Amino acid sequence: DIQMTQSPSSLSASVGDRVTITCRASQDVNTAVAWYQQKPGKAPKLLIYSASFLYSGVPSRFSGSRSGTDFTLTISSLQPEDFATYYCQQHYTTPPTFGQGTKVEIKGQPKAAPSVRLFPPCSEELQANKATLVCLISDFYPGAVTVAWKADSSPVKAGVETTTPSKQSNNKYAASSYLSLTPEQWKSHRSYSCQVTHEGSTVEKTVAPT
Amino acid sequence: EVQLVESGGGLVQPGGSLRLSCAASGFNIKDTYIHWVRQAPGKGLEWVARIYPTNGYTRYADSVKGRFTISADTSKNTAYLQMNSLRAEDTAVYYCSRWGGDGFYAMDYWGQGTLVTVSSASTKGPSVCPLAPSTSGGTAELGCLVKDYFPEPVTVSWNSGALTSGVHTFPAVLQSSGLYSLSSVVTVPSSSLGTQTYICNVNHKPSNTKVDKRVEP
Repeated sequence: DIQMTQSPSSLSASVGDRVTITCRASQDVNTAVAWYQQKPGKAPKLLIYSASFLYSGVPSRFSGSRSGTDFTLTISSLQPEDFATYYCQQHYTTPPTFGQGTKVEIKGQPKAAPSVRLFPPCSEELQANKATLVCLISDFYPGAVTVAWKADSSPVKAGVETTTPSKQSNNKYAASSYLSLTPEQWKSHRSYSCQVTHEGSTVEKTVAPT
Repeated sequence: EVQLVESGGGLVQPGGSLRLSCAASGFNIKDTYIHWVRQAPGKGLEWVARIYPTNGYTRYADSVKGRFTISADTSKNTAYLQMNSLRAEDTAVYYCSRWGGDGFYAMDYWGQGTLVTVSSASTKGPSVCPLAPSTSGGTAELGCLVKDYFPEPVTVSWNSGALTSGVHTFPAVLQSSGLYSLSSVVTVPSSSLGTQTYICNVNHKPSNTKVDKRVEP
C-alpha cells in the first residue's frame, strides 16, 4: 500500500494561530490527495481535494499545497470551529490510504488540575482472595494524563489498567486507573501510591493495608 | 440534498455475520462509486471496499477479501456490506461514503457511521463492592466498585436516586480480559459517616442484574 505519514500527531493552538499540518506519501501520488476534518462522534468532512483545491463551502483560511511527496494543510488563522482532528488521504491508487491524523486542540490558557481519589481494596474482594486499588481522576483540562503506581517506593509494572480520558459534560476530563494485586502483595507492603501527572505537575495519593 | 444513511451495526461474536445498509438520497448511486471506510475505537480511517453500482464492479482491501461482500441495488438506491467470518479486529465504526463523480475521486459525502463490535466475551453481571473512606467537619469520599461485567452499559444510582449531590460515576475500563469495570463515588460530610445510610444501586440489564450495596466506613 501507499503509506501516508502525517505529522504532528497533535498540537495545541490559540485562536488566530497559523497552523500547518504535514503529510508525506511513501511514493509519488501526483496531486491525488485530500484533507478531511473530523470531530467527536461525527463523520469526516472534505476540506481539500486534488492537493490544493478548496471543496465547496470550506472557509478560505484553509489551504493545501504539494512539494513532491510532501503535502501540507495550512489554516491561516485558527478559528474555534477549527479545533478538530485532521486526516490526509491519497486517492491515487486502490486502496486509498489515510494519514494517522492530527488533533488540533484548544490550549488550556488557565490549565485545570485533576482531583485524585484513591481507594484500598474492599473486604469482599479480599475474602475472594482478590485485590484492586482504584484511582479516580476528574476535572482536568487538557485531557491527557499519565498514571504511575508505586508499591512502597518501587514502580509497579504489572496489573495496571487505565482508561483513556473521557470528556465530562463540563468539557473537562475524567479517567480511572485500576491496579490488580494479590492480597499477599497488598499486605506485604506498607503503602501503595497512585501518582497522576497532568501538564508536568504531579498529584499523588497513598493508601495502606490499615 | 445528498445524504447517506447507514444501519445494521451491532455486537456480534467472532465467526458471526452482519449486514450493513447505506441508503442514498438526493442523487443516483449509478452516477458514482460507493465506498465503505472503517474507524477502530481511538484509531484512524481504513478503506474496506468499493462498488460501481452501474456495472456491479467491486474492489476490496486485503484484510476483508473472501469475508465481506459489497453490493448495491440501484432500484433501492442502496449499497450493502455483507460481513461474514467476523473477527475482533473488524470492531469499528463503519462509514459509507461516495466519490464526487467523474474524475472527482475524493469522498465528498459520508454517512453518520454505525458501530460494529466483535467480541468473544459473553454476558456477565458485575460483582459490586463498597468502597469505604477523616477530615473532621469536612468531607469524605465513598463509592462502589462495579467489577468484571459485559457488555456495556451499567447504570448506578445512590439511595434509589434520592442522593444526587456529590455523585460521580466514572466511564468504564475495558480490561485485557474483554470485561468492563467502573466505579461510582460520592463526596459526603464526614459528620454523616456511621449515621447516614449510603446505598449504591447497580443495574446491568443484559445480565438482568440489580444489586444494592450499603457502604459503611
